Amino acid sequence: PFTVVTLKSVPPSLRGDLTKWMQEIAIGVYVGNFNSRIREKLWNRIQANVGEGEATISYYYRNEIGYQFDMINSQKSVVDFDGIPLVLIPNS
Amino acid sequence: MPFTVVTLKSVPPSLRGDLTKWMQEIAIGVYVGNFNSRIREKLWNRIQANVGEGEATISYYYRNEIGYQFDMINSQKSVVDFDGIPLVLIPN
Amino acid sequence: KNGAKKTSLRELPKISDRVSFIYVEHAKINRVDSAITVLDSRGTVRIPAAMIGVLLLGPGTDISHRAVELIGDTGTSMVWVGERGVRQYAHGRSLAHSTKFLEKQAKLVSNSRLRLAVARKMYQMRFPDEDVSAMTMQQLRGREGARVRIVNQALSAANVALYGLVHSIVIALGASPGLGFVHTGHDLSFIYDIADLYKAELTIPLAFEIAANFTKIARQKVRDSFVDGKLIVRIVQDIQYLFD
Amino acid sequence: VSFIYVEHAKINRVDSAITVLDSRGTVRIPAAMIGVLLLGPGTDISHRAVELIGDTGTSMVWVGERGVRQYAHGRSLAHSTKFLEKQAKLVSNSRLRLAVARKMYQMRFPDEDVSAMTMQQLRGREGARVRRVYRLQSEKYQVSWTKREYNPDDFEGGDIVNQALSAANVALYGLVHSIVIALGASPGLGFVHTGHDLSFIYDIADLYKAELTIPLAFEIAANFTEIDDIGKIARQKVRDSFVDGKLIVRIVQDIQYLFDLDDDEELLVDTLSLWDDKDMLVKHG
Amino acid sequence: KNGAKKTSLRELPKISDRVSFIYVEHAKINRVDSAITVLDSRGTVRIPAAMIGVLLLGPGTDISHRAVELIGDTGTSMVWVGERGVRQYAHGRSLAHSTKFLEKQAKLVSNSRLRLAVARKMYQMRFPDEDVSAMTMIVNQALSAANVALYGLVHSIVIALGASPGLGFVHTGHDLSFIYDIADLYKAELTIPLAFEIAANFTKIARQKVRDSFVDGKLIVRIVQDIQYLFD
Amino acid sequence: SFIYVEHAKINRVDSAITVLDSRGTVRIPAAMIGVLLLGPGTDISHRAVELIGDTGTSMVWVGERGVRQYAHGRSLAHSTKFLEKQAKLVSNSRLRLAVARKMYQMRFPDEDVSAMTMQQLRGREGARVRRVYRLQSEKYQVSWTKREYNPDDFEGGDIVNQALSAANVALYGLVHSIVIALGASPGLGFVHTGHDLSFIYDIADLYKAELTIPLAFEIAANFTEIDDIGKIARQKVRDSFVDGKLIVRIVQDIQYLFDLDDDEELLVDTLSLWDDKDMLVKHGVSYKE
DNA sequence: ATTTACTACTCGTTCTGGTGTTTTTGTGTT
DNA sequence: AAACACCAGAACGAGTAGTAAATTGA
Repeated sequence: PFTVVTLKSVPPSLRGDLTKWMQEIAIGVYVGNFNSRIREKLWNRIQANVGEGEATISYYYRNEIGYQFDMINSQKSVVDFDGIPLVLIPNS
Repeated sequence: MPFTVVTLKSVPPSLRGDLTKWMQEIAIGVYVGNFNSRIREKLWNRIQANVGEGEATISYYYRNEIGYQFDMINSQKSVVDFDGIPLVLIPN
Repeated sequence: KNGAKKTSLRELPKISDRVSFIYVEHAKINRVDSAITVLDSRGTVRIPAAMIGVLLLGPGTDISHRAVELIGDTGTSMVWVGERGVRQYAHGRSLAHSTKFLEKQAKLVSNSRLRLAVARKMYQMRFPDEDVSAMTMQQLRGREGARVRIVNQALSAANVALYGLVHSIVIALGASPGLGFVHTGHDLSFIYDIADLYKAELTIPLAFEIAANFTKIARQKVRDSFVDGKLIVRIVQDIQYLFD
Repeated sequence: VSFIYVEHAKINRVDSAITVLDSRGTVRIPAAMIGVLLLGPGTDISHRAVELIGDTGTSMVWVGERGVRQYAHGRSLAHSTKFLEKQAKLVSNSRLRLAVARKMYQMRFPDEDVSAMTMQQLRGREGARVRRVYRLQSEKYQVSWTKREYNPDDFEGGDIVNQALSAANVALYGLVHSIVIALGASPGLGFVHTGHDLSFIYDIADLYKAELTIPLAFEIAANFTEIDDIGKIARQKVRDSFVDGKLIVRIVQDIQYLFDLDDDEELLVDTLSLWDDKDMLVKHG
Repeated sequence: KNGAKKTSLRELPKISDRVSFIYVEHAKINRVDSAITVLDSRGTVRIPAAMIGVLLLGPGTDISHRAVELIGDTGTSMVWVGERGVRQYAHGRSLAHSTKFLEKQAKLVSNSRLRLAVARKMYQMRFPDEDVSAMTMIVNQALSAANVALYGLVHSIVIALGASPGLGFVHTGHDLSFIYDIADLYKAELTIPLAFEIAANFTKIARQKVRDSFVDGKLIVRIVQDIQYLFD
Repeated sequence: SFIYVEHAKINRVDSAITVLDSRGTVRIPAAMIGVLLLGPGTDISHRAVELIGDTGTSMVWVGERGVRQYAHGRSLAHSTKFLEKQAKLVSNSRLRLAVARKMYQMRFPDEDVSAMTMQQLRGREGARVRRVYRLQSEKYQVSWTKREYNPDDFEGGDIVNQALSAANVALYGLVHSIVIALGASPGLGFVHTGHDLSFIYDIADLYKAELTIPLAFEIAANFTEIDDIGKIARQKVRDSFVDGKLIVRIVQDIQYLFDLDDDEELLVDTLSLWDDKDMLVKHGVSYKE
């Protein structure tokens, strides 16, 4: 399906790699349409070549709202309001 | 009922929290939402106007030979027609 | 300008293409940067409003005039709940620039024979089939009574979400919660009527399942039931059939 | 009944009473004295309170500044529908729908009498009267005036008068909507006005237009210029006119006089205003 | 480390779930930050080389060892096209570790009876109907453009399975005989009609035309199934 | 007939190419190349590819001293003689025995093997292999017990298990290069099959017993774990390759396992027109410095 | 000849806290 | 009492330009 990636504070050996299975439409925003196994392998190729930075992925699906997404090492979070995923922003 | 993603940079805070009524925030300047064509063809004429000097980009799910379309406002990244396919550019 | 703008109708999605409902407790809603907000101990949140049909507000909750101003301006609704049940149905605008449904609803309910015909339609829709109904005046009272005859928690919760989503679709079509064909004597008659058609097939099964499985927990089953059943469309169908 | 207005406050609840914190101080009001509760800007109502209001038939209407706008609402007064069903009856049957149309066209023509004329001659007489009063007030305030030409989108693309005329008429619509919905009636079930969701309210408003609003617009246009925010000051003038409450007691009557609801069952309005300090069974300080 | 990592096999998309081709001219190609970059006056473009099946490298272009090392490692194919026609090919890896289609191809082509079998089944599957079977032994620009894109796409498909372009039932006497044969099928149906529709011009466009043609025709799975059921 | 290029640039001039290194611009017409290997630090034009395609010259993209393969081109004169003689041959369960026997005998010169069965030959193959393994081990006093080919994890491993692997991979790469350069195919195998590089494993098993195991043992004897054994292995093999004596007996074995007469043999002649310590300049190359 | 890790230095964007105001963008008998 | 426009500065990350070190991930 449709997939969108976001990278922050990553080595330059990922911002040029990911440009093969995707495109750079803005600064830190990588867009791509492809299927599930590719997606689920990229999401591990990216989990380890990231270091101290943080990233995010979001893909089309079929749920009550219409999508899902995952987060790694972000100051945000993701909470479920009785079946639906909603972002969070904790306190100091 | 395609998938829609919007990016916003350097805009008034009266467009960074309004768009959080339709859409949802996963990171900074990154707004993702699922909905149909009539809504977004209005949201785009709503964001062309009350953006100011900043930049914004949209990319939606579609059915072309690659799998998506996009457009831009006031961004230096141009857009070229590579004989049927849209590819982002970065001039000098 | 000194602010953002209010929504329109062609920037708004129908209720056929929306989420169903959200819950909120021990928080306090507000407005910020032209948006909505929620704030518990765990931390801030935000809330899309043009992609929901109902809010639910539980204990310890607070809310401010400038939020209501916004939510209502989409087509969403507000409902205050608690340990005793639903309360204080609130709502704003309606996503219908024409009033045909209300006109015909009144044309019907004014007369009494048409009222009776439609009530019989609904009496036979309440039951598993068509020929199972009964052509009587009040023996159907005992019929419904016998049909009714750590579980009331789920009973309520489901009933609450049901009432709310009904209220929403009703005001978004253009009907009136007062012009009811049964239950009359209040302002929520059409609602208390339209909701009993599905209370049976929805509330009790999962309520008993839960109450058996003792060791919130209901609101996932409720939403899965909605998504499967396709209430949000079957109800519109029932209504266009009931008023024609 | 009693009506009330709250603003710049923070509500909460006591055993069976209300508390309204503010700058001046706090107040207390057992809920069986309120009736309607017109909230307003700068107000954070609680949950533990609402569940009391609901349990007393009290109403509540999130409004702007003195009913110049309506933003939401809850369950109507005492959870009743008398007005609603007796409106549906009168509008459904096409024999009664004229007994309450040529009846309302009468209360605004006091001298003449029309019980025979029909739905097409009224229109042409109404129009002429309005064209007359407009020119009257025009030549009064020494202004140029030809007709009501405008465009809805390009609001800021016309003369200076039409602007304020529209704005004031809209604030009037707002207050009328508020009170109507607070009673239990319905906006769309209209007699002269058809289809639109807010027709009955245009029908009501047409009673009050020509004595409150154009004598406002023409002044607002003479004593002001193009470099201003006339659309703001019209709202504020009507807000200042709505303070006393000499239009919330006329509306209940102009309603109960159409539907023919009897005298014994009528409603008695009382536009209260808190901090008068002359009340009974009301703690204070 | 000292660089990025190479592409695996499960991280790649099949040749059917991909774009078909991309053109290039008067530019310079290179590797930058572990990517494929294309430089020119208009600016600087980057290429998704794993969502593509072939490049075409027109005049004036230059390319470096460390760029082909990366392209090849995906499944894409390089082809140096030119006004005179096609010129030499290139390919790094095959998206398959089975070697079955090639085994059967060798088995079949070794002998001659069932070679002539497919040789005449070519005339069968080529011309409109079966009743026409005979089992008895300003436009050139767009024509060659379509023929070029087709040759390259055929090369990609062939190598994407394990097959060889050298084992040609007809057109033999070279190493690109098999793909010449396979391309002879779809040439007439596709090449010439659009070729004339363009040669009637009054003002490149061939690329949009052939792209839409393939998109509507499902050429990828067409050729895949043809080869499957022609060797089975 | 062969060539190696690196740290250079190329272009076309009037049926000849024009390299560009630091010192000067060598030059050579489009008749003496034949095969052509390309190494790092090369960017190549379009009019040059035009020629290398329009003349029959091959074109390849290889690592440092062909220790790895990266891409292909067409083949010398575009022939398939090796491909045809390989396919016609492998598609026969009977004729696909004599060439295998030959390959088996090239590693057993003292005894004849044109009587034994395939299943019985692998036993003696493994015997000889373990023998050379233990022999090199006892020679270099290295603790050797057995081989471990894990194609997933290189980390744990063993220093010899790590160096012999990389040396064998470099050998695979050079064999791949030469094979594709001739015209053959690496999948149409005889001993190994089921994967696309089986003929490679087989035709490299010949040289694996004399070129990479002694190297690996001399590497493991006097080195440490902290060093990049995987970097020094391919470097040693690159050095060993610089000579060019192993590019010659491969082509001579290809023409011999398919039974090609002498009048079909070809001239395998390496070339090095650019040196930093010796003088090698003659016979037609017109340095246009 | 090409390409990568690593460094230091600009430049720009974003975050956050005190002030002074306004309660809010406005067909409807043209 | 609640929520916007505005301004001041403080903190953190993206981008360019030179240096040394290899030809690669097995």
